[PDB]
Formats: sequence, C-alpha cells, structure tokens
Amino acid sequence: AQSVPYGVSQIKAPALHSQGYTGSNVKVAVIDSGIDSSHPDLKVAGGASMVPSETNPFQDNNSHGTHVAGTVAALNNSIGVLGVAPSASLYAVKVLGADGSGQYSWIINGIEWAIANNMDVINMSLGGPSGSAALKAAVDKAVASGVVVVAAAGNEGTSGSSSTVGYPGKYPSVIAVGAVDSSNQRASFSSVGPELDVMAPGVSIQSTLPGNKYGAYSGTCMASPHVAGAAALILSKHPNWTNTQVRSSLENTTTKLGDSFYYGKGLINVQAAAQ
Ligand SMILES: [Ca+2]
Ligand SMILES: [K+]
Repeated sequence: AQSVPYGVSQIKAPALHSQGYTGSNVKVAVIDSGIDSSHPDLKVAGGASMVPSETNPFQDNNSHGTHVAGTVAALNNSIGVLGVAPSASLYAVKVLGADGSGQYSWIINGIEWAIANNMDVINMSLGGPSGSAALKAAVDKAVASGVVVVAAAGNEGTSGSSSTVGYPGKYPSVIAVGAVDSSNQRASFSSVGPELDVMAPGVSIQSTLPGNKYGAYSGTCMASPHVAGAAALILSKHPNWTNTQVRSSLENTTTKLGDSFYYGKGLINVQAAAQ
C-alpha cells in the first residue's frame, strides 16, 4: 500500500491532486547527491553529473538526493510514499559526492546546467557559510531566465541576533525555506534571519532511499523539496505564470506562524497559493 507522508498533507497538496493538478510537464531539477533511478517509486527523466569522480547522476552513493527527490515527486501508485508533485519531470543534477559534500564550482556548473536545459524549478537542499560572485551570478541568471529557485535555509539554528541562513538561500532571488514539525513549531536547527522566506515540514520526513528503501530524515534540506514540489503544482495549474508570480503567490498565502525572523511569511499552503 502507499503511505502519504504527513508533510505532503500538511501543505495541502492532496487537494490539488484530487483536482487533477499533479505537476505534469514541469521540469524540476534536484541539485544534490544524484537520484537512484532504479527506485520503483521514482521516475527520473534525465540530468547530469558535475562531480569528476562520480560520472553517473543516477547512482546515489549518499542517499540524500534520492530522499529529496521522493518528497518532490514519488509516484502516485500502490507502493511507497507520494510526492508533492507526483507527475513532475524529475532531473538528477549530481553536484555532491558520496560523502555529501561538493565544491562550489560543481554546484555552480549544476545551476548553469539547469538554466541551459530549461528547468522550470530548481531545488538546492544544500548551503555553505559563504557566497561568491559566481554563485550569486548563477542564481540571479536563473531567476532572470524565469526559473523558480528554492533552497534550504540551513540547519545552523540561532546565533544571538545574527542571520544564520546559508548560501545560496541568503540571496534575494532565491526562496529560502526553514523547517517546521507536524505541530507547526519551528525545528530547533532551522536557520533564521531576514532572508528566510517560508517554512515547510522538515522533521522526520519519510521518503525514498536507494535500493528500494524508505526512511526518515530531518533538516531544512527536507523542507525545501516541499516548496519546489509546490511550485510545480502551481505551474501545472497556471502554466502562464512567471516565476515572480509563483513566488508571490506562495509567500502571500501562507499560514502565518511567529515572527518572520524565525518563520518567514509562515507555512506554505499550496491550495491557497494555486487559486
Ligand atoms: Ca508511491
Ligand atoms: K532568500
């Protein structure tokens, strides 16, 4: 039997699914550790590896990219789990190695790849403490090209009165996503700052793992894909909307939680955002 992870329901995805809006024909790039294309609950359309030593993007030696991919797009069938946009065209852009780290060059190459291959949405469940002119130029070009760019805010928790949002989530062009639990409480590890945009479920999120497995992970890395998937649903309903429109709709229809420093605009609600 198929199980519907709490977080998919929490953001009100199933309402859209029942209406026939499932993300069909929207290309979502998962820029991460690759995706196990052999998982029965996923269908990978394409992608590319930017890691010099790991040339196959469809082999996930880490597990992280397969888990993020499941949240976006696990298939609607009689097994496994169910993604936010189960019909989305899923691309694996492998920029992290088996150890779950990668060089900035690799990540940026991956962003460039996604722009050149006309991805509609990019998900980056990754971040570092520092930016670069090249990282900023790449996300900016993506948005200027009409792509919706979403990223995890980071897992650095609080630090006095300072922002702890990582890059590239810190850039204005990117939607930075923090994590709540099933009670809508902010997860203690979720990064904070004025650059935080929205929240999505990020604690004990069940999804796909390599070798026909499922399991839970926690992090803003797990929250991000909910938003990327939500953007795909919106695009499936309103194919003519610009990235700006998609983003404003998500931000302006949230369930407001606490202060924006900790919660951004609040918890996304795809039902409301999809109008
Ligand atoms: Ca399934
Ligand atoms: K941001």
